[PDB]
Amino acid sequence: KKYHRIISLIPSNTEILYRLGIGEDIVGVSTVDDYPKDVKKGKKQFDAMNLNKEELIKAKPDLILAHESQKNSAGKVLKSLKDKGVKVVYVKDAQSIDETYDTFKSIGQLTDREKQAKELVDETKHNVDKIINSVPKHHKKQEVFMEVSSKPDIYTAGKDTFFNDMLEKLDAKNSFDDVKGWKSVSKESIIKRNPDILISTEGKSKSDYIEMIKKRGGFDKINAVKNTRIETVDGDEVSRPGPRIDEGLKDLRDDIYK
Repeated sequence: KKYHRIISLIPSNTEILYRLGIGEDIVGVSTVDDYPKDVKKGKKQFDAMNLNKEELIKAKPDLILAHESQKNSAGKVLKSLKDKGVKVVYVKDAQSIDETYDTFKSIGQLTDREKQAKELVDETKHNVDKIINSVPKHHKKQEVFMEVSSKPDIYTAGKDTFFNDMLEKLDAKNSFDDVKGWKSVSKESIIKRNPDILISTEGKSKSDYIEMIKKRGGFDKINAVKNTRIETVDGDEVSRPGPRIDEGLKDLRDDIYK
C-alpha cells in the first residue's frame, strides 16, 4: 500500500519484507538473495557490489532498501537514485539480537506495516527464547574462542559483536570479552586464554579448520584441542540479522552443548 516498487539489496532486508507481507511489492533483489524459495523469480537482480545505475532507474523503484554495511560500496551509485527522488534507506547493521528486532520495527514503520513488524518481533522472540531455554540448567561454565579471520593474522570477536551477544544469550563466556569489535590476537594470547571450544566463523569445512589448528604451534596444549571441541560455522549465515536468527543461534548452541 505505501511503497509499490521496492528494491531490496541485502538478503536480511528481503526476508523481513516478505515476513511483513509485502514480498509482492518487491521488484528487485540482490544477486545473492536465497530466501525464501524462488525469491529471485519474477524480480530484477542487482549486484550490490557492482550496481547498474541505469538498470536501477529503469526498474522505477519507489523504495530502495539497503544496508548500513553497503554505504561505502553501493552508496556511490545509490546517491544518484536519491537525487532523482527515489527513497533510499540504509538499514542499520545489527550486532545483537535486540538490534535485529530494532530493524524489524524500523522497516515496519517505514513501510506502514507496523502491526506485522510487531508480530514478526514477537514470533522471533518466541523461537529465540526456545533455543535459549534449551540450554541445560546445569552446565560447566565454558569459554569460547570465536575465530573470525585467520590469514595472515588471526582475528577474534569480542564485545559489541553479534557472535558475542549470541554467546551471552547461550550463557557461555567469550574468551576475549575484554576486547571490543573484531581484533587481531596473537597465537600466544589465545593459548594463554586457554578456551574450551574453538569456533571458526569463516565457513570452512570442519576438517580444514582442524588441519589449520594442528599446524599452529602450541595449540596442542589448549583445552579445546585436547577435548576435540573444534567447530566451524558460516558466520555470515548464522549471524544474518533476519527472521531466522533462531536457527543461527541454534547452530551455535549445538556446537557449545554437545
